[PDB]
Amino acid sequence: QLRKHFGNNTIIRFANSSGGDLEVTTHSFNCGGEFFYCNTSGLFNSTWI
Amino acid sequence: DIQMTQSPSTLSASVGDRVDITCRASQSISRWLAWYQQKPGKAPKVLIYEASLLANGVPSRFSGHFNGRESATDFTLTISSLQPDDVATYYCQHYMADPRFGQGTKLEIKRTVAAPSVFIFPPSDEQLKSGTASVVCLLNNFYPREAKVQWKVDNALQSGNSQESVTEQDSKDSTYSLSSTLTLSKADYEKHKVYACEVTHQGLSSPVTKSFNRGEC
Amino acid sequence: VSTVQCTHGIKPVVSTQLLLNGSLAEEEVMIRSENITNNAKNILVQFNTPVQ
Amino acid sequence: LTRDGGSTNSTTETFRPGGGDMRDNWRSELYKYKVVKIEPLGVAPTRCKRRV
Amino acid sequence: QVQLQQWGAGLLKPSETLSLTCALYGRSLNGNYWSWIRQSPGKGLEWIGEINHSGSTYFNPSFKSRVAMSVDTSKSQFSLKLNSVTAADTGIYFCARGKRYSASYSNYFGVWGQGTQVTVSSASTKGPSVFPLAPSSSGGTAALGCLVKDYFPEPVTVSWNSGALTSGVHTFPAVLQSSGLYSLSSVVTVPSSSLGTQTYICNVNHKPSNTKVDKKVEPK
Ligand SMILES: *[C@@H]1O[C@H](CO)[C@@H](O[C@@H]2O[C@H](CO)[C@@H](O[C@@H]3O[C@H](CO[C@H]4O[C@H](CO[C@H]5O[C@H](CO)[C@@H](O)[C@H](O)[C@@H]5O)[C@@H](O)[C@H](O[C@H]5O[C@H](CO)[C@@H](O)[C@H](O)[C@@H]5O)[C@@H]4O)[C@@H](O)[C@H](O[C@H]4O[C@H](CO)[C@@H](O)[C@H](O)[C@@H]4O)[C@@H]3O)[C@H](O)[C@H]2NC(C)=O)[C@H](O)[C@H]1NC(C)=O
Ligand SMILES: *[C@@H]1O[C@H](CO)[C@@H](O[C@@H]2O[C@H](CO)[C@@H](O[C@@H]3O[C@H](CO[C@H]4O[C@H](CO)[C@@H](O)[C@H](O)[C@@H]4O)[C@@H](O)[C@H](O[C@H]4O[C@H](CO)[C@@H](O)[C@H](O)[C@@H]4O)[C@@H]3O)[C@H](O)[C@H]2NC(C)=O)[C@H](O)[C@H]1NC(C)=O
Ligand SMILES: *[C@@H]1O[C@H](CO)[C@@H](O[C@@H]2O[C@H](CO)[C@@H](O[C@@H]3O[C@H](CO)[C@@H](O)[C@H](O)[C@@H]3O)[C@H](O)[C@H]2NC(C)=O)[C@H](O)[C@H]1NC(C)=O
Ligand SMILES: *[C@@H]1O[C@H](CO)[C@@H](O[C@@H]2O[C@H](CO)[C@@H](O[C@@H]3O[C@H](CO)[C@@H](O)[C@H](O)[C@@H]3O)[C@H](O)[C@H]2NC(C)=O)[C@H](O)[C@H]1NC(C)=O
Ligand SMILES: *[C@@H]1O[C@H](CO)[C@@H](O[C@@H]2O[C@H](CO)[C@@H](O[C@@H]3O[C@H](CO)[C@@H](O)[C@H](O)[C@@H]3O)[C@H](O)[C@H]2NC(C)=O)[C@H](O)[C@H]1NC(C)=O
Ligand SMILES: *[C@@H]1O[C@H](CO)[C@@H](O)[C@H](O)[C@H]1NC(C)=O
Repeated sequence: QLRKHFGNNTIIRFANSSGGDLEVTTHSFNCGGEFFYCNTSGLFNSTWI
Repeated sequence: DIQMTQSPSTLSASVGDRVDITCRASQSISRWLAWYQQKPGKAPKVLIYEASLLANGVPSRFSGHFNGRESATDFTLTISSLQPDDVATYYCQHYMADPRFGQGTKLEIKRTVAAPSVFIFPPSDEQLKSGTASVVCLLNNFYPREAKVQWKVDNALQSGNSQESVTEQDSKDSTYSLSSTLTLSKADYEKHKVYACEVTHQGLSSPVTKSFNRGEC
Repeated sequence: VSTVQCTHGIKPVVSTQLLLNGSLAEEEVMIRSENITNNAKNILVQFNTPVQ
Repeated sequence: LTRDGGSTNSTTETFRPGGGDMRDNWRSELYKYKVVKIEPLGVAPTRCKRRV
Repeated sequence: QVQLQQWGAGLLKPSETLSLTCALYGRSLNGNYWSWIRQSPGKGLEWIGEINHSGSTYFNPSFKSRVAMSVDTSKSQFSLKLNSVTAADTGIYFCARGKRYSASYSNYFGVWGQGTQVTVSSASTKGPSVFPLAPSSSGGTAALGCLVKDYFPEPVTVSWNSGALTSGVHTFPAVLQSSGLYSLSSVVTVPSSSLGTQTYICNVNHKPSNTKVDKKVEPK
């Protein structure tokens, strides 16, 4: 889908969140009554051609 | 408009030290900031943009930090291990609106003391024929910069009729060079028998004279 | 267009980077932006399948 | 997602997980819904007369 | 590969118009704004304004009353004009690449030209005298060099043996003399053995007068 908006030959890539507070840089969600901040850097580093 | 304040204004550290420079916007810039290195006498070069991303070709020791939130005002550039080449002037700049630079911060490197090798240049006759007969006396590759030079003609103390210039801090070894020129008319030069420069420094044990006597080659 | 007197049930989830337990897109991944040449505006991406 | 604004080579785009404002956790549902006020009174011509 | 070069007037008298040309290499102007920035030691850096391949512009408010910019997409060029110059317009001027069109918050300057120095004064050009600086014989491993004197405006430039000699050179920043004209020296540390083999030439150039000199040092 992003290829449609930005054009077919664009070398699209992901990267993790840059830096700053834990609350803005991470997944910041509640499970079961407990508050989790999780390091999503494992997901966002693919590159595409 | 939105204006940038840097701190500190001047900085020094030794090789292998961490160094931190800070920049503050006069009001919130969401993350639209960049940092530049300027060598003396050259165009600036970008290091960091969006407060935190590296430009291509930047050595990975450079880095940016800020609180990340969309209302930020306070930004930091951290040189995580300083090297002899990092001797330069550093500017932040926002691009929230019209681009405004901060006033710049200068970084000079701290090293061991090293005494000036002193050299004197007896004028070419082509220099004497100017009618402004002049002698150059020179301190090479020394540290710290805080040397001083005196001139003494017929060993009598000169004033005003001599002038100095000082290099950048050398990127290869953090030393400096300083030159002084004795200025005379050819008439005053042709009065006097002896031209002497004398050099004062922290790395010297005692002041060093070098001299030229009219009639020497 | 259809008129209705009430919405479907909407659940007040809270999270940052990924959207959780919300409604999936009908046929394909859909991507939405206010004005896509503006870097200050987030792209919202809605999936067709979940990812567990 | 947020797309970073490099003054860079134009062949590439880098996307980062955006953090985002709290609203987007349910703006992802309220995209389909609009609210309107009825204007039930209206006038139009025709050929009739009130009797007098 | 992507770069720019720039040139134009070096000396201006008060109330004249500055004009500077900037030329790209290795790309077209499309997809980016382009800007001029200037440096002066009393102010640090100032952004003047911006232009694009369409020739539309936007200007820093304090300059909009005196500035103009133009583009020539056929030559890969753009240019700056600044009316009614005063001594306060003295400085170094750089053209630089601005924001990219498809990213509305990207105005940080990735590539810069070599820059050009503008002096705004009534005083006339003068080309340098060049004097060789012979060694003395700390002695035995002394120094030799050249003194460049009474020229205006800056810059002069100095190099050794047609740029073939480089290591152990220093060249001093300029001195404002009693004449109001500039002077400086370039110098190199020498073993007295080298004096028996190298013909020590300083090249000296004063680009504002276009004076070019090759001058030999004498082993007195
Ligand atoms: C998608 O969204 C984007 C973002 O909104 C949008 O881009 C804007 O487009 C409009 C035109 O439609 C631009 O408006 C023109 O801007 C000229 C200069 O603007 C200055 O002020 C801007 C707005 O205010 C901010 O800045 C002021 C201080 O200036 C501050 O106090 C405010 O709080 C506020 O934060 C500002 O954004 C702008 O900064 C941009 O430009 C500089 C230079 O390129 C760059 O450094 C920044 O990074 C940023 O890109 C700048 O500071 C202005 O001259 C022009 O004037 C109009 O009026 C005159 C007559 O008076 C007319 O002759 C002329 O034709 C104009 O009509 C006008 O105001 C706006 O600047 C864009 N914003 C950005 C961030 O780029 C896209 O258009 C949207 N896309 C679509 C398809 O809709
Ligand atoms: C997005 O993705 C990137 C890439 O993975 C992540 O970047 C990594 O971030 C971590 C956390 O900041 C980095 O790890 C830290 O590195 C610091 C710098 O190390 C150098 O300097 C020190 C001090 O001079 C030397 O000791 C060291 O040898 C290096 O020369 C360290 O100071 C940190 O130390 C802390 O952690 C260690 C863990 O063992 C402890 O021993 C210490 O006591 C201390 O607590 C730490 O090591 C990592 O280097 C980065 N990687 C890269 C390649 O840059 C981003 O973090 C990520 N973003 C998010 C939000 O996750
Ligand atoms: C979020 O997760 C990332 C994982 O990528 C954390 O960053 C660092 O990731 C690198 C790999 O990219 C890890 O490398 C290892 O470092 C040790 C350092 O001594 C070295 O011995 C190993 O050979 C290897 O290089 C690194 O451990 C990891 N750093 C940390 C502190 O875990 C990132 O730190 C996480 N985010 C936050 C906010 O901590
Ligand atoms: C995206 O993130 C992953 C995980 O953080 C990165 O994967 C790691 O990439 C390196 C370099 O390509 C791999 O090679 C080498 O492995 C050996 C043995 O572990 C190690 O000694 C070397 O230092 C080096 O890391 C590494 O195996 C790989 N790790 C895993 C767990 O697969 C990846 O590089 C990131 N970037 C991209 C573009 O994918
Ligand atoms: C979502 O879909 C709608 C259409 O269903 C897209 O609407 C777009 O509306 C703009 C309005 O500015 C059109 O762009 C330009 O408008 C000016 C006049 O204002 C005109 O002179 C230009 O020639 C140009 O038409 C645009 O054509 C129209 N359609 C498209 C394909 O964008 C909207 O942009 C879509 N948004 C996203 C994020 O997909
Ligand atoms: C991009 O790819 C789509 C799907 O094949 C096609 O419809 C479109 O014409 C392509 N555009 C370009 C410029 O390649």
